[PDB]
Amino acid sequence: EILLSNTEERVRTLTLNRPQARNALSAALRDRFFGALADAETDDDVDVVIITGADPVFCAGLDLKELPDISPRWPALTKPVIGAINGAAVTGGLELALYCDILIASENARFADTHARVGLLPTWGLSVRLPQKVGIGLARRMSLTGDYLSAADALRAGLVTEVVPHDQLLGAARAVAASIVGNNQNAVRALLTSYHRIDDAQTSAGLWQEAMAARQFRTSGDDI
Amino acid sequence: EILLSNTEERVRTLTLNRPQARNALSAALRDRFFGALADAETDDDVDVVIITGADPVFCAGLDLKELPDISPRWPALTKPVIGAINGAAVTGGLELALYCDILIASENARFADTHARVGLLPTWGLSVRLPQKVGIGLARRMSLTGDYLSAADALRAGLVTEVVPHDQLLGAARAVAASIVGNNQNAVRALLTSYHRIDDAQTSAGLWQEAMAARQFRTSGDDI
Amino acid sequence: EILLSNTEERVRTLTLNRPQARNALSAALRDRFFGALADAETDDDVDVVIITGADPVFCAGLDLKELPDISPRWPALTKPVIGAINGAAVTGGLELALYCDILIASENARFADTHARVGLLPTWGLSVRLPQKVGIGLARRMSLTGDYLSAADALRAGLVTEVVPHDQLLGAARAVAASIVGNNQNAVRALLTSYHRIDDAQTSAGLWQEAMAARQFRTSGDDI
Amino acid sequence: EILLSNTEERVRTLTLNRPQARNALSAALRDRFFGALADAETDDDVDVVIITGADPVFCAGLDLKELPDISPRWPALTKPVIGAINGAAVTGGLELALYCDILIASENARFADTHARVGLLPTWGLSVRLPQKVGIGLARRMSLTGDYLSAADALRAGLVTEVVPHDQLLGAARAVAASIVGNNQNAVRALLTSYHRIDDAQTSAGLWQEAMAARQFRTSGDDI
Amino acid sequence: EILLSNTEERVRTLTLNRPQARNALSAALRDRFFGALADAETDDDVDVVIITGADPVFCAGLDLKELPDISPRWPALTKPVIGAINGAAVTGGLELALYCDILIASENARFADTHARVGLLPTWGLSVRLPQKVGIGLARRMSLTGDYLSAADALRAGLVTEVVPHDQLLGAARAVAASIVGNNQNAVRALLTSYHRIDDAQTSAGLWQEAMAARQFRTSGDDI
Amino acid sequence: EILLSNTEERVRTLTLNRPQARNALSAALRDRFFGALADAETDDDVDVVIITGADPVFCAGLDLKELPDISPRWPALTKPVIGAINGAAVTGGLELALYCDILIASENARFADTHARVGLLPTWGLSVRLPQKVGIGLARRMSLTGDYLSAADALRAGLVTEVVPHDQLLGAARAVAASIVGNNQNAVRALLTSYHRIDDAQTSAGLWQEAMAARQFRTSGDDI
Ligand SMILES: C[As](C)(=O)[O-]
Ligand SMILES: C[As](C)(=O)[O-]
Ligand SMILES: C[As](C)(=O)[O-]
Ligand SMILES: C[As](C)(=O)[O-]
Ligand SMILES: C[As](C)(=O)[O-]
Ligand SMILES: C[As](C)(=O)[O-]
Ligand SMILES: [Ca+2]
Ligand SMILES: [Ca+2]
Ligand SMILES: [Ca+2]
Ligand SMILES: [Ca+2]
Ligand SMILES: [Ca+2]
Ligand SMILES: [Ca+2]
Ligand SMILES: [Ca+2]
Ligand SMILES: [Ca+2]
Repeated sequence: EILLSNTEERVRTLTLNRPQARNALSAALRDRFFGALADAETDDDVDVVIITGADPVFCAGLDLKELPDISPRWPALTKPVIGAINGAAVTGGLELALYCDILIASENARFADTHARVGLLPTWGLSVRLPQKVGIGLARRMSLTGDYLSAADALRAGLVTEVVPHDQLLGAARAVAASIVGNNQNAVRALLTSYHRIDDAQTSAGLWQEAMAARQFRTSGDDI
Repeated sequence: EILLSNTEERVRTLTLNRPQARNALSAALRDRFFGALADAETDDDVDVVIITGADPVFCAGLDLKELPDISPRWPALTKPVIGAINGAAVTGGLELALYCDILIASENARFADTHARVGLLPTWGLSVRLPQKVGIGLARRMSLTGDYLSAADALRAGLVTEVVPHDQLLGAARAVAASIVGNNQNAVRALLTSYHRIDDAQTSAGLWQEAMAARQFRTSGDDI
Repeated sequence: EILLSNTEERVRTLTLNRPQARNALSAALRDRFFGALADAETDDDVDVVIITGADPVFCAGLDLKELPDISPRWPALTKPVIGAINGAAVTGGLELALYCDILIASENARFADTHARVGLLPTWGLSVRLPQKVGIGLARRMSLTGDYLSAADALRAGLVTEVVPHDQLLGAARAVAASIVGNNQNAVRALLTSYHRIDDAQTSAGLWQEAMAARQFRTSGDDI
Repeated sequence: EILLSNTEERVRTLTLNRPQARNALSAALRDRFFGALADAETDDDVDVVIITGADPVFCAGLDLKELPDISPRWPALTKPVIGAINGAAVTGGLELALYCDILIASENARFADTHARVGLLPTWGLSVRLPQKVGIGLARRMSLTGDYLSAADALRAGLVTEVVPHDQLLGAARAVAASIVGNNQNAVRALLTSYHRIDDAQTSAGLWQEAMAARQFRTSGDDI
Repeated sequence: EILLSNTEERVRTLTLNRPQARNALSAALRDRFFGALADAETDDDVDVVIITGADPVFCAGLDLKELPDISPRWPALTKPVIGAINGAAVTGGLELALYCDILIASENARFADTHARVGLLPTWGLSVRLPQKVGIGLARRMSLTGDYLSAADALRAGLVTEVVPHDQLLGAARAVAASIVGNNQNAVRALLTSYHRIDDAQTSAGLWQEAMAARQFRTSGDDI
Repeated sequence: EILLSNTEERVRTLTLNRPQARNALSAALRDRFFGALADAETDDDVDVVIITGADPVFCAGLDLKELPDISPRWPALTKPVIGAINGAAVTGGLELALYCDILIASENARFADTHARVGLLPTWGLSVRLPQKVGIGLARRMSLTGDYLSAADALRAGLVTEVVPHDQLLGAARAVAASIVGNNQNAVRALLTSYHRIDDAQTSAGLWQEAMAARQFRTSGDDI
């Protein structure tokens, strides 16, 4: 029950479902989520994935209480992942949003990076993909302040493709997924795969640097 | 008559002129267009190029009926190319727009990538330059859906620098070209050349990957 | 008196102060400014730097009258620099703005690149960072025309994070700086340092090309 | 008969067999060779490929008589290709050797790049992979002179891993292939695939530049 | 006693000392070794580090019996590390050798990569640094065969700078370290740091790809 | 007389001629040398350049007595430069050798990097091109020790293509130049230009980092 899954017309929707913990990613939820992404890749009945959260929060981040060296786990996918951001997407949860190919946001969406507030460095690509998707200045402002970015500003900045009234969110994400499903899937997958290969070639160096920064930070922190 | 050309105050305007075929790029029009770009480069009376289409469409893409391994042909230019997008710019036509240094759009402009609809992969840089100029999420949404991007959204996303009423389009493009012509041309050409060299260094890897993806797609398609 | 400095709650504000020369960067002001940035880095009482100009101009650029091979001098910093753009930021002054981590603009702000007007090529990163922060098309339009970009367009394009009424400018910059100061400084500095390392890895090739273009331009200019 | 093929203990040996035309790559031989590489990839009974030529020449290059825009065709492989160089490997034939993962040479081997002699630019990666595998100075010396590199110098320069007496060549290549076959194939293929991905990330930009240089050369040549 | 350490004339020598386990890197030895490298960096009495092993083996690799996700731990150093390779350097031990700035080898030295034999992928940079330091062909031959590279071939290939009689090894390494100590240390450290920054910029993308390949391999292996 | 020049059969030979100062590069000699390279590029009677020194030294480096911020000046050339290394090539002189496309060495040749001995960091590409042309380990050994590399080791390492008896040096360089002159010059220049563009794309980031390291070193040195 901590992860819901639904397959409908070649679209798999994955719903983070720990609303009482604001969909925080416990170890168990991590295992289920990343496992579900991998299963979607290998499932020949799935063309598109939608990820979302049970209201009122998209994902508050990692369950820090429960836990640190937090390795990246988002798998190589050849199928598009649409993030239907229904609420706050914070830190590790902002990183889940940044992994998506396409984002659509409820008016209730908001985005924040609290890594520096809580004294952790990112290891799931925030430091590469946030400046890539909202611009250097805004990424730096977000990360260093830990302030919320509204849905409207996220749209202005290019973080999301659309903002809809809250109750239309999953419909809006399904409509985009249906447009994709209706196109030539050999071409969709080949073109997405290529886009990922073009992007990876540009992000790889950064992701390594991010990893090494996090490691150095953790190690120096063990001067205590 | 399939390509019009006009030189006025050191600005060469090239107009795709097959309006009845929505300015689709036949083999002949390709030869004329790319040939004209090359001639503009070597013509010492030209500082700036404007490309546009006969109404109501900018360019509907390659003439697919007539035709496939479609090699890139846009030449090395040291002079700025302004695209005056007067209508729909689709697929290969969106790639012509993405090659321009600067875009200005009529309110009647719209942009779409139908490669995945029609079962072709891009070979004129769409997969590199679309995410570069409208952002990763929007590029992926466009490519995988094949949906139109409006003139206003194109402006919001950074695809175009300006949107004007339809009848002001060529005037708006000429005004920008005149501002350029009025500056130090040695500096204009040296600075543009450098901008192109800086950009090429970042896009080259991607363009190769795009080419290889297209090739692999074509070859696997010859499992039929 | 040509550079003012003030330290307050772990924020150092540096004010270019030659308003009668529109804060043009003379040799002396360059020495003071870059020297002050370096001192801020080594000063353990400073977490954040704000740069601004005495009204009504942010910085009109280098003092060209007084002067050319103008080497880059902005030092390696591990602390964030917020640019509080109070007025026109032109050419070398636009480059000072482009060096900042975060920009906030008065409604009175405007941005222009007159390098090509005045027959100089950039050597302080404009040709790398302008397309990075406002997009390729707009950067090329700005550089080749030398036209002003308004505060509102700068906000739309992602050049600045915010635009405020003129009298609120320094308050708005101090509020952002205070949010940063209130977070874990070990994390702030480590994350910023990493962001800079990720970015430098992407800009280095471009900056070298910019330098070489400027050099070739200067050398060919000595065919006179 | 223009391409021989043999499968033995999970090793596929492909022999260019037009010895009377010094194994020149006609259109037909190209189709057969590249087709055979692709079939080896998909053949689950093959772990390793050896390529070689019927004596006394490895490959004299493309059949130029018969033919120009010569697109690259070496496919994505996840299996190692050992080149057993039995004689001269010239121009397009040197490029076939440079595509191999591992080279072993007969004492009778020699290598030359005659592209500049014959007025053609490379399109099968010579200009990237020759400096990569023999060093910048030697690559430039080879390409600009068109002089032969001996087997012994090829060994000194790192172009080949070993040089054997002529009659031991295929035995030496089979021994290496047998060592590979005897290791964990899941690991062999995963590690090779990774090596290729690491290398491609470094060569892609170069290969694009090579392609564009060749194109510009061909186009300017059509000023005649 | 599992790691020996000695400081003499501003040179710290670290000796792996589990000769009965062929200096295999247990968890404890890993902690001691990487900890010692970090301490050398911060120790103001040390200019140069020499790493070596108790005879007859340099390092047989990780203690696999004892153990898998084996994260990289070699720290950022601004001081040169000379590897005095006294015997076999295998797999993880070859990676320790590949991390060194400079290698000198006993005649008794040999090098092998058994990752593919033992069904593991590298995570300490072998897949980036082996082709960098011995050339693509030889790296691929080594990795896929798991065959030993002799001291003499290692010298021919550029893996080591020198090969000495066994009893002269540490003297030869101390002589090089003494030459370094005798030069301007501010310059030595600044130049080394720069060399590392130049190299890291080229290896980072590869190291990320290596990490991701290893992860994917481990995850697929958990289909069992 | 400080620079000799000779044109013979489309080969321009430039001889550094301050043998009493071991061909040290004074300001005047720098101006003449770099000026001569530029003139060779524009001279339509020249296909190839040979650089050499009056015996017994190739180039001892910059005239340090006479002088520091030493900017790079080697121009963009589309014609090959062969370095005929007749004696010691030290520091700035090793950098002149590293700029050449092809090197041939007298038995009397030797190479050294004394930057760290004399407390200077390189600004003419040593820190990029030395590891590129002799391998990382040997470059680091050379730079940090300041020890001489013999002609024979230079040949083993790939720094030079050939080593000849002293009296045959210029004949050997002329023979290579004659082979180049005898090939299709349109192809020679196009292929060389491409090789330079492929290489520049890989070295640019490094050269920027080198420049920034040198600058930081000079600036910190002004803590005195
Ligand atoms: C350390 As994390 C998963 O919040 O980037
Ligand atoms: C194959 As096309 C010219 O539409 O990118
Ligand atoms: C030459 As400048 C400091 O205006 O980029
Ligand atoms: C044009 As060719 C196949 O000899 O590189
Ligand atoms: C997994 As390992 C430390 O042998 O590269
Ligand atoms: C500072 As220098 C010309 O010896 O690299
Ligand atoms: Ca299913
Ligand atoms: Ca943007
Ligand atoms: Ca004309
Ligand atoms: Ca203080
Ligand atoms: Ca079979
Ligand atoms: Ca080598
Ligand atoms: Ca001590
Ligand atoms: Ca002449």
